[PDB]
Parts: sequence; structure tokens; C-alpha cells
Amino acid sequence: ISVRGLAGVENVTELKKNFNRHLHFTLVKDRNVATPRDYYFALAHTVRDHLVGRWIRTQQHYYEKDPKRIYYLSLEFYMGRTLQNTMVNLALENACDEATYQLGLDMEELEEIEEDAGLGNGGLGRLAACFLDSMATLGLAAYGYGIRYEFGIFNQKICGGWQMEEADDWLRYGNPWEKARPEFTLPVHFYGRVEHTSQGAKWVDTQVVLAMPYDTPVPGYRNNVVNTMRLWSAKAPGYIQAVLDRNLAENISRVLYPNDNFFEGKELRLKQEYFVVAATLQDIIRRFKSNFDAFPDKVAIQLNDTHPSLAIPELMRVLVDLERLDWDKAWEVTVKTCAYTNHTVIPEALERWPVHLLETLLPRHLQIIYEINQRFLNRVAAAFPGDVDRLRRMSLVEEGAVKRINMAHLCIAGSHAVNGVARIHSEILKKTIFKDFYELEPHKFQNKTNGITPRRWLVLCNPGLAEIIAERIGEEYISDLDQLRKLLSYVDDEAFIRDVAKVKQENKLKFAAYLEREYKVHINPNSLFDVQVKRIHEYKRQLLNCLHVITLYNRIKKEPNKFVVPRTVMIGGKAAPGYHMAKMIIKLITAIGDVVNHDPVVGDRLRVIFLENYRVSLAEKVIPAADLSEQISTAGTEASGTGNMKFMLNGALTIGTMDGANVEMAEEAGEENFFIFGMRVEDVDRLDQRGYNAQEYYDRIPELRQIIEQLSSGFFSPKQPDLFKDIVNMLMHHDRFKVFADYEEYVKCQERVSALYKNPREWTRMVIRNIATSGKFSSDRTIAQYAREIWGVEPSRQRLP
Amino acid sequence: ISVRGLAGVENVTELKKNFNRHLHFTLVKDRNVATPRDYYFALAHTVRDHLVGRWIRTQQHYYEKDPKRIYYLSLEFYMGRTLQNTMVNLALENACDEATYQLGLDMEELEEIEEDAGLGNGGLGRLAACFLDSMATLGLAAYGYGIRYEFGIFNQKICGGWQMEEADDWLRYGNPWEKARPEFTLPVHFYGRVEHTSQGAKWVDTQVVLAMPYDTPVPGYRNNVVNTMRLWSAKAPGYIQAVLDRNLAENISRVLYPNDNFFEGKELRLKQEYFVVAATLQDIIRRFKSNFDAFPDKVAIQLNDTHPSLAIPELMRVLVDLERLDWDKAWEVTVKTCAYTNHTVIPEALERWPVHLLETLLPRHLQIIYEINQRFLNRVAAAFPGDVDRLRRMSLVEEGAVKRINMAHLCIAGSHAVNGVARIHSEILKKTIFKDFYELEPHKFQNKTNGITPRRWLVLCNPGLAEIIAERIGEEYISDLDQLRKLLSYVDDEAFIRDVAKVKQENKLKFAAYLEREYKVHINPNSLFDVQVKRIHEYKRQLLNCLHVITLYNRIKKEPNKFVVPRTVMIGGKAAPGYHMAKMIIKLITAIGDVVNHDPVVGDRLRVIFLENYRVSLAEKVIPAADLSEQISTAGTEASGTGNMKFMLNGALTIGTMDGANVEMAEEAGEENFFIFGMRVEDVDRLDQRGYNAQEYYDRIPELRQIIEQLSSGFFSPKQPDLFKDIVNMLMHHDRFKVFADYEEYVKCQERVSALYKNPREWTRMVIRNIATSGKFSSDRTIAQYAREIWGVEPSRQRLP
Ligand SMILES: *Cc1c(COP(=O)(O)O)cnc(C)c1O
Ligand SMILES: *Cc1c(COP(=O)(O)O)cnc(C)c1O
Repeated sequence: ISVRGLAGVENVTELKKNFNRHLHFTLVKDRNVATPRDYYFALAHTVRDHLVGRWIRTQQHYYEKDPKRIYYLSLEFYMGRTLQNTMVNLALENACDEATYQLGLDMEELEEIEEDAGLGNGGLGRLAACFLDSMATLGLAAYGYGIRYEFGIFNQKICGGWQMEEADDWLRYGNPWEKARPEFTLPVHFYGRVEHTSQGAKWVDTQVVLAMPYDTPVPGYRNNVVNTMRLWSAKAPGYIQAVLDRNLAENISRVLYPNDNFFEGKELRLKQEYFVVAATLQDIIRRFKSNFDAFPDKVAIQLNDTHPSLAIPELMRVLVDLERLDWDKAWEVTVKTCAYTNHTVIPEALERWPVHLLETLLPRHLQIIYEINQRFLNRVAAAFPGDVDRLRRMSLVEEGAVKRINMAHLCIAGSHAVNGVARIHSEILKKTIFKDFYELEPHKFQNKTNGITPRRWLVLCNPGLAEIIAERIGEEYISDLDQLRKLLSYVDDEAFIRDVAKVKQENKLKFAAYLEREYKVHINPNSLFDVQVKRIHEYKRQLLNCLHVITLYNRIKKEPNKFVVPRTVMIGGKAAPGYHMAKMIIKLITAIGDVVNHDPVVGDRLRVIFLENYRVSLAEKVIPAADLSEQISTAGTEASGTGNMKFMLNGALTIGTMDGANVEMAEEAGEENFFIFGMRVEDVDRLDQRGYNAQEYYDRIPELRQIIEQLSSGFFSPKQPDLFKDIVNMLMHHDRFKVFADYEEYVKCQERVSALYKNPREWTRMVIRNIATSGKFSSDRTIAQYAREIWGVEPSRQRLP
Repeated sequence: ISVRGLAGVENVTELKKNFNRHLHFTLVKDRNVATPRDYYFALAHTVRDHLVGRWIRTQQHYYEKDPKRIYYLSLEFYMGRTLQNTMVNLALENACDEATYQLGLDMEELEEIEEDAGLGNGGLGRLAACFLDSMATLGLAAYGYGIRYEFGIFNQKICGGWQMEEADDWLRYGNPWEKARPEFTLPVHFYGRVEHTSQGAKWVDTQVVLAMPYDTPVPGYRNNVVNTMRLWSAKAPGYIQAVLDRNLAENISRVLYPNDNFFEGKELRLKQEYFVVAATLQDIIRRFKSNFDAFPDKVAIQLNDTHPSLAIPELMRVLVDLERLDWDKAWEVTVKTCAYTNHTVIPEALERWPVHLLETLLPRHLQIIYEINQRFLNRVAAAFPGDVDRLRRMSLVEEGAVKRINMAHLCIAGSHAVNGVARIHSEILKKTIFKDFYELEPHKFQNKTNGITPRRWLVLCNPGLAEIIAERIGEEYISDLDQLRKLLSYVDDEAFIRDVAKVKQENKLKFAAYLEREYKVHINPNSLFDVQVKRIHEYKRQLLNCLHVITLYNRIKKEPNKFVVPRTVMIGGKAAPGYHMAKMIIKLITAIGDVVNHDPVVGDRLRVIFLENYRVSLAEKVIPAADLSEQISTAGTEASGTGNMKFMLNGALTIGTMDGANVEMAEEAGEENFFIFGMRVEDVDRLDQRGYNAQEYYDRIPELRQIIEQLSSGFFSPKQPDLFKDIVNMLMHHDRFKVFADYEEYVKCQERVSALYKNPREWTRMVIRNIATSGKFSSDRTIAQYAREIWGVEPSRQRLP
């Protein structure tokens, strides 16, 4: 594969040398006792060495050049593995492949040893990871800042068809990429009280929690740029208990909260948020000094959701309390420095911290928040005199049994730019959700449609597809994905049609081999791979997919002799621990497979399997092997989505609603090349207006009725007939996401999917039309937009020495 | 200095190269931002690389050769720093000194950056450290096994004259010597219950705590041998709390219990003891397999006190329960494998675990302990028919309100050899303490007089003394200390007399510079350095030293014009957190200095200072600068001592009682070259027989009376007159260590010390007579004895390729 680079003779000689050097000096092993794991580490250290030169030169270059610096604050960085990605971006894949081969090793076997850096829940976390990659590839002096969770997203195990949660001990064998920096440790304060003296406020009597930075290299695509991702680790500042009690403060960075789009309100989570903000901003203020009028010209702080929103009052605290800037100048600086990115409209995702909890944990911040609110509302009152309810709606403070602070409101008030993550989402922010904020400051609202990196999500996971594409158009598309459009010229090319189809079958055979090897699960390779992989939530409607699967099963039993395109339906994703419904849903999926997968009448004509522990590395295996991409969220619920983009970039056809980025993907490729179905936002609203009555659908659709009765009677749970009563009850009477309402259109749409799959040539030509138009969804495009429209810096693909 | 080795041109070139390589690749720094700390680490990694080749070859050699293996189980390993020691044993000191010099660095400045591996309390821990060094130098296939405490002995701070305890975060900047081995992690079980089936007992329903090994290299003196010290680290095997709760099991290896010679009975301590035993023995059984009749021929398990005593029932558990050996054969194997080393006779040091606590935590072990006891007592009854009280005295089980298990009794019953740590101590074990065990099995009891390593304790800490010695007798003494005897030939050599005196003054100027630099404390360089450094306990009698200091002060005030040899009295050591008296004593020391050090009449004629945070690295600084070594424990209380040996090896004259190894040191050098004083064990016994009445001494000694009244009235605590009432009360009515009884002889003896110090020539000639006869106290001699008399292996100084 030519996109994998050259295997120079000297380069390969040096690689083997250093591989052996590390096995000896770093791992202290001989080839007599060395295990594949040792071999993976020897290679990892060898590859890591290649990053050091550029890593130091890059940061040095930024110091010499002094460009505006971008600080991307996020509570999650879903990075995945680093070995292949590092090799790809440094052009060392083939060389390492050859070197390890000469040493009698299978580099791919070694790559499977690496642990995912799963410091993210799903989309939001992964976007930050793709962003770091694009910001590096775009030559930006960007700094990712987050927290180094000791345990990332829990490793999911399926036991008895039920999800089981296990600690994700990802640092067990160490992390060869990060560089601990105990020397740059900073103090973070909690609790305490405020003293207002003759020099102003003073935050005193606080408990200290030290923040230890760990820096990880972020390589751009072959431009010799290596940026940094800084993750903070919590460190403590009779006798035995006191030493043991050091655990309490160090628990702050222990584990990533596994909630997806759901606000909890745990004090430990709030501490984690402030912890990353306080430390990060100390780093920022100091770097800046090595005056404050030019702060926004040299500093950009991007908030990934409201998680690090505390950076607004924190920046104010620093400038006013410690730097002695007058409130007004400080605020001008703050707003021009901060920008906020909203990721969802679902109300239960919004962060509204009880004022009492903020008053106790961060007394000085609450005071600053109240002051920010007064002046902000004062502005609203001056723009809309007499509009009292607007004041109540716009307020950062929410009244109720428990007074709270709306963090989204704080972010809008404290940032010069606010953006949605897809056109439809960004429009609704201005239309509904923040309509009032939009009317006050229209110029603040923007859109930055999400994207995925073509490196990890194409060249890395699909070397075969990337090769045949390069064969025709060169390698330039790799960091210029819009060039994929030149592929529309091959819709009638018999060679390309053959190859696209060939690559997809190879990926499917590979994924089949993976499942056979790791889980002993056998799937039919000559079946349509229908895949829905994403976090398990009601708004994503894995239940709608379940209804369809059962429909296919019942239709086969009713007319056995009737041919149907064979399908292997794969659903994967994690349910948040404690979310009862999401876990009942995972159980229904395995429960359906228990019947379906063992019916002799059905045989290998239909198979339903649940992909265990869906994570970044699994996404890289299954997505390139998918035929149909399921993106069936209820219209108006999925802000953007990114998994949809990955499936489009990898040769799968999409079946979905006009929601999130699905809309822009259909527009890019042409609605005729997308399997669009069901309600549109407007239709959902009309149902809401008159009230959603699931009974009507049940009453009017005999096939749906049959499935509800099978679930109800215990057809899919013979030993425990009433096992799914809650799913049934929710569907019939408390379904906020109208599953039944899109049932008919969905089943009909799937019929068309099968129809097209029956025609291999047309299936593939439509696929080509999809890949050829996925270009807009590369994160390089998104980041360039952030750079020019929000940060105020010009991106550049120019190489460093 | 010639004992420091050669500075080869190529060697120096390569060192600098690798130093720079590590600064770049390992530390990811440039010389623009590098700090001395970075420089220390760059050198440390560079030096560590030199150990790897031999480390792998040595272990490989032991595998090929298959010699009997020695497993030294200890709960403490007071290692101190590793950089200089590594350089010394590999002959790289001068080369590294030159290399770093050429790089513009002061290697000694860099050495001060290293953190002590203070995983020990005092003597017992340090002996294990010196033993590892000697076992390596003696070519033994020896393996040190312990626990990797996250926090070693607390760092002591003196605040307001009071000791303050701070966590000893020694791994904060990492440990460049150890090699983590997560791949060799083993499971350790706790709690649970026993199931007696048809295949015997089965330990089930236990909670698991994983033991992660960390291996540290142990270099022998220039023989190319590099053994291993294995330290185990505890690892865990709604959702958030469960992840946080992983801390509980990991707390097992968190911090070293700071008690010196005092049994507590904390369950966490018992868990730590079993943790090291279970893991260590798993390693031992496995290694052995890669049959059991030859186990004792291939395995030696040395127990450093009763801390790892659980290895006896644990070995039995393994052989009977898991290996299916009949009880009798298993026991024969066990006893022949285990040997026990007793370190103290003080009753409050003995480990007597409540049976209920053992029954709960290790149910199967208690059962085995009871079975061991029955059969053992059965043997006693058969050897002494009708002697019922002997049975009660020898029993492993102790009756009382709370039934307990005597671990010392378990160790004697389960080992083929039992030894004291000095001749006097070993004799009393046979005479009193274990008189009954001795009568049953006389052949079991031995003596292994302690020793210290001449490498760390001479060549390392006193390069000057080691140089002048080498100038006359060569370097052979370094690993053959008995050769120091050839120095008796220079008692009249004017050159040697000049040089010994010169070296001592250089060490004193250096220690003075240290105190000035680090603590801003100024000491008179032309004063007698009177030093007592050791853990703070009543039996060590720092209080006796205090009484003398006050005597000197009162005598100066009474006769100001009377010349007295100027003295800088230095007392240092840590008091166990919670030991009220030991801490009151530290306060009295600083309290005396507060008066003495500020009396204008006294001036620089007498100074009392408390050396803060006494630890291995401090011992290396102060001992070589000491004139008088204080070893004044009450006769019969200090089993051996090792600090005394260090002072003798380094040119200090000793003032002490006929206790522990003091006795053998006087015998080696000649009592006329030692300042021996006070009661002998026999005299203590007679006082005990009639009852110790401190009042008598108070009544008959006017000078002592004066001091007690000064303490009582508040002369040394004006702001709090009653501050020392407890010390006074204890001395007058509850002194178990008869301080007053040795007061007169002690003050008189100190008078003779001053008399001799007035004659520099004779002082030095007597010193020479001391250094020349310290040879017997090198740990190489002790270990060789252990090897031939207990382990059954022949030591060897032979070099490896
Ligand atoms: C891309 C990605 C996501 C996001 O998928 P959506 O379907 O947009 O929610 C979630 N998890 C992982 C492992 C991903 O790689
Ligand atoms: C040698 C040593 C000891 C033992 O000293 P003694 O006076 O025998 O009790 C204690 N602590 C340290 C730091 C040592 O080096």
C-alpha cells in the first residue's frame, strides 16, 4: 500500500536497531523471555522517539514566532490507540512494518496489544480528539487541555445478555506516549471563604489539590508539526489515616463519569471541571506573561460544552483578584478570549449547579457569577426595556426549590462566539433554545458543522479504500478531503466499481475473522452488514431498529419460502451505569438474537448480534466493514453526529432521519443517494402540539401490534415473561421519542435498502457517490472555520523543517 | 581520588553522549529549559544503562548454573540513594565526574537531587539494605523481597522545636532504578473461609489483592554481579464508588508503619505482612518448578524478624492444600527452608496477633498454626514428660483476655536456624528469652553479629578516608575489610597521623557547610563533634545525653573562667508518631539548645543542635564528620546496633555501655581504645532484683538534683514552666531504663573524652587503632557466615565476564 510510505533500507536498519535497543535497555528483556506485549512496547518506544525532535522544534518555533495560541478545554479526549496513528502521520508505517517483519514479527498483531486511551464517552470526546489531530495538521499553535482519568470509559462486558461494567485500567502496563511533568505541577484551590479587604477580595482558608501535567504529542499529517495535549492528574499537597486520606483529593482525576448526554450534579464532577479550568488557566496566564490589553490577541479559550465553563469566572477571578484589573476591562478581555460550543438541545443534558453547592465549593466564583449576571441582565433591560420575562428567561440564575446557575447561560454571556455543531442545530439555537440571547447579540451565534479526521478515519482504519482512491487521484486528498469529489468521475469506471466492492468485502472478511478470533462469534460474510454503533440512548432509537429486526423475523416466519436479502444486524454501544432503560434495551437486543439466531427456519438469513465494548478501536474495525449505516435518531434530537460521517467516508450507505448532520450529508451527496425516512422536525412539532398517542399506531398497524404482544407476552423472555414490561409501557405511554410514529416509514425504507443491495452494481455506484461527497465532513474543514471565524488565526498546511 | 576509578577518554565520551541522548529522548528537554533536576535524571538514566547488561547476564547465569537460591524476606529495605552507590560498584565515579564536569555540571550537586529510598525505620531496615549489597558482592543468587511503600519513613520537620510528620513522597519525580513488571503480577487472598472436602481443605470466598512486582538492580562490588530486589505493590483486581473503593485494597502498600521497636497490632500491618509473604512464596514455588524433596536444597527463606513469619504456615498451606504433600513431609521441607533472625528482647516489640483477627483475615493459616502448635508441643511433651509449665511457656498460643499467637514462637518452631544479631544478644536468647526452645533444640540457635557495608559506609560516604587507607594498603580491603588491620602498623607513622586528622577536619568543614547551606545553622568547626543519631527511644537514652549536656552547661556557669574543650553536641533521629515521650524528648533537646545556644557566657564553647530528618543520606554526611560516637543504651537493651559500627569505620571514638555489638567492638580494638562506662547487664539485673529507686540517685548527687529542678521549675520552658513534668516524673518514678543509675559514670567518662581530645596526637592514634580493627563489622563477614552456617552455600568474590 503506497499511502503507507517508503521502507527505506537505512530507515529499516535504524528502526530494527532501536527496536532491539529498547527491548534490552528500556524493557530489560531478551528474546528468550520477550512476549508480544514486550514487542509492542519496544516498537512503541521506537516510534515515540521519532516524535521528540519535531515535538521540541515545534514548541520552540511557536515561542520564536509568537502566534496567537488556541486552548481547547475539554473534559474528554477520546483518543483511541496511538501507535498506528503516529506511524501514519510520520510516514513510518511501511518501514516499521518491514522492520518488524524482518525481526519475525507481525506488526498488526502488536498493534492489537495497545490499550485505547478511552478518556471520552462518545461524540463530544471524539470530536476533541479529531480536532487535536486537525489543529496539528493545520499548523495551529493549539493546546489540548483536559484531565488524565486513571480510568476512562468502563470496559463493557455482556454477561447473560446484560451489560456489566469493569474498570478500564488503561495505564496498567504504562503509557509510552505521555511525558509526566511533575516539575510543572500547579495548585488548585477548593472550598474556603472570601475576605473583602482594602485591596479587594481574597480567597482564603482553602484546601489544596495539586495538578500534575502529563504531556502527550499530537502529530500533524506529515508536516513535521507536533502539538501538545496536556492532561492534569490530581495529587495531594492519626498519621497513617492522614497518609491514606490523601486518596480523597487524588480521587478527583480517578474516573471519567460515564454519562453521555445526561446531567447528574455530582460534586466530584464539579471539582473535576474546576480542577481542569484552574490549572489550565494558570498555564495560560503564565505563558502569556512570558500587558492584559493584548491578552485576547494572544489567547483563545474554546469551551467544549459547558463542562469547562468555570473558566469564565475563573479568568475574571484571576484578572481582578490577582492581577488587579478593574472589572470592566477584565470582562472585556474575558469575553473576547472565550468561545462556547453547544452540543445538545436535550434539557436533561444542561448543567444547572445548585447555588449552595457552588457557594460551598467555590465561594468566590459564585460571587463573580452573580456580578456577571447583574451586569448582563442590566444590558438586556437596556436593550429591551420593560421586558421582564425575557430577564427571567435570560438570567444565569434559575429560581425554584433549589436555586441553580445555568452554565450555558454563563457561557453565552461570557463568550464572543457561540456555535452549534451542525447547520440544523445551530439554526434552532438561534430560533428556540437561545432565541433571547440571539436577539440581544445576533453576531455571537455561529455554526461549525462537525467533522472527523480523514487520517484515523480513512487512511488508518481503511488502508485498502485509501489505496484505491490514491491510485486514481493521488495522496493530496488525505489533508484536502474535498478532492474526493474527483471520484464522481468514476461512477461508471468498471475498475473502480470492482475495487470499491473488493475493498468492502475484504473489510467484512476481516471483521468476521475478528469476531471469530476474539469472541468465537460466527457471522455470515455474504449478508448485508446492517450496523448501529453509538451510545445506548432512547433518542438514538436502538428500539426502532429492534422493532425492525423483529419485523424481519416475523415476516420470514410468515412466508419462509420468500427470498429476502440475508442480513447480519449489528448493534453496539455502552449504556450509562444506572440508566435502567438503556440497559433493558441492551438486554432486548441480545434477547431478540437468542430467538432469531436459533430459529432453524431463519438459519443464516437473519442474525442479530450485539457488539461488546464498542470503543474507538472497535469503531475502526467495524465501520470499514459496514454496508448499511443506521442513523435513526428522532428528528430534532441528534445535534450533529460524527459516526454517520465515518460510515459515509468508509463505503456504507446511510439509512436515517433528517436530523443533525444527516441533513448536510444528504445535501452533499444528493438525497437520492441517501435512504432518508420518517418525520422531519416540523412533523415532530405538530405531533407534540396535539399530543403523541402511541396507541393510535398500535391500533392501526397489525405488524407492530404483533411485536408489542410478543414482547409483552414473553416471547423474547420465556423464563421471565414480564421481563420487558417497562420497555413496552414506555413505548405505549411514555415515549418522548415517538418510536411508533416512524415505524411504518422505517420498515418501508429498509425494504428499499434490500432492493438496492440485490443489485450489487448499483449499490456500489451509489456508494461511490457517497464517498466522493464526504469531503465536507473532514475535521480539517471544521477547524479551519473555527480558526478564521472564531479564533482569528489563519490555518496552514506548510511543512516545518 | 584513586579508589573512584579511571576516567577513560572513550568512556567519558560515551557517557556524555548518552547523557545528552537521555536529556533529549527520555526527558524531552533542551539545555535552554533543563534544570539541575533534569540533569540529575539524565545522569541517573545514563548510569542505570550500565547495570542492564550485567543484570540480565547475572540472572541468566543463575538459571544456567542453578545454585541454591536465597530469599531474604523483609518488610523494610532502608536503601538510601542509588546513584553514587551504582557508580562506585561499577567503577564509574571518576568517569561520570569528568563527563559531567566537561558538560559544565557539578556531579555532587546533582547527587543531592536524589530522594532517599527510605523504606525502613532504622537498624533492621538498613541491615537488609547492607545485606543485599554484600550478598551481591559475595556472588550469592540472593533475592531481596519486600513491599514497595508509596510513602516510606515520614520526612521529619522541626517546628517550634517539635517534630512534625510529612508524607515522604519519594516517587513524586519517579524512580529511575526500578523496573515495573506488571506482567508478573500475582493474586493475594484475604478473608474468606475454609472448605474441608474429600480432597482436603480449600480456601474459598476470599477477596483478592493483586501484587505487582517492581525489580531494582543490586550491584556487587566490581564483580559484574547484579542481583535483584523485588518490591510488591498492591493493585485492585454504585459504579463511581466502586472504582473509588479500589483505593482500599491498594492502601495495603501505601505507607511504611513508622514504629521502631514497638508492636501495634493494626490489621493493615498484618495484611502488609501476608501480602509480601504470599506473593513472594508464589514466586519461589514457581521458580523452583522451572520434586519437593529437593526444595530445601534449592531454596532458603530468611525471615528478617517475625514480620514475614506467615511464610511458615503459608509455605505449609501451599505444599499441603495446593501441592498435596502429606503434612509431615511438608513440615520437614518447611523447617529446612526457613531460618529466623531475632532483633530485640524488648517485650513490646514482639508480635502477638489476636487469634480472632487471624481467624477472620486468614482462616486457613490459623488452622495450620494450631496444627503446627499441637505437634510441636507434642514433641516438647515427649522430650520433657510432665513439664506442664514448659508447655504453657513454649506454646505458640498465648492465653489471656484476648487469645493471641506468638509469632516468634511460630518462627522458632518452623525454622532450622534461629539467630541473634550480636554475641551478647544471641547468648541471652539461649539463656533467657528462648531458654526453653534452646533446651529442646540447642542446634537451632546461632549468632550472626551484624555488619555494615564498607562500600556505602566508607568508600561512598568517606572517599577521603578510603583514599589515604588505599594509599598505604591498596584497594583490596574494600571487599576484604579485615585487611584494615594492616593499619595498626601506622599508629606511629607521622604521615598517616597527619592525614587521618586532615580527612576528619575536611569532613567536619563539609558537614558545617551543609548545615549552613540547607538550614542556615552555624556550628563551630573547632569544637568536638559529639553525635548521637538513631531513632528516638527511651532505651537509647537520649535523655542521659541531655542530662550530660545540661551538666556541661551548669559547670560552665559555675566556673566561667575554667577552660573546657569546646563541643557541638548533635542529636538526631525520628520519634514514632504517637509516642508522646519520644516527642517530648525531642522537644527537651531543642529546649536545652534554646537556653544553652543563647547564653553569652557560654558562647561557642557549647552548642546543642537537633539534626532534622535523620535518614540514610544524612547519616552519610554526619557520621564521617563525627569525633565522638554516642552509643549509650542501657546494658541489655540494644541487641546489636549498626550505627556504632559506622562511626568506628569512619574515624570517631566511641563512648558507650557494654551493650550489643559495643562489646565486640571494644574486644576487637581493645577496651583501652573505647570509652566504656556504666552498668553491665549483671549490674542492671541486681538493681532489678532489689528495685530501681531513682530517688536515691537524686538524693545523693547534687549536680543531678540541680538539673531535675531546672527541668521541673521551668528553667528550660519559661513560657510553660510545667512543660517537662512528664519527663521528670518518668525519670523519678517510672524509668525502666535507669537513666540516673549511669549518670555519674557517664559524666566522668565524658570528662576523659575531653581530656584525650585536648591531645590531638593521642586522639588520632586511638582513632587509627579503631579504624584498623573495625573489619569484623563489615556485612560481607556477616553474610558469609549466614551463607555457610545457615543457608548452606559457599560465598565467592569471583568476577563474572
Ligand atoms: C465517532 C464515535 C462516536 C459518535 O457516534 P454517533 O453515532 O455520532 O453518536 C461514539 N463513540 C465512538 C467510539 C466513536 O468513535
Ligand atoms: C545505621 C542506621 C540506623 C541504625 O542506628 P543505631 O544507632 O544502631 O540504632 C538507623 N537509622 C539510619 C538512618 C541508619 O543509617
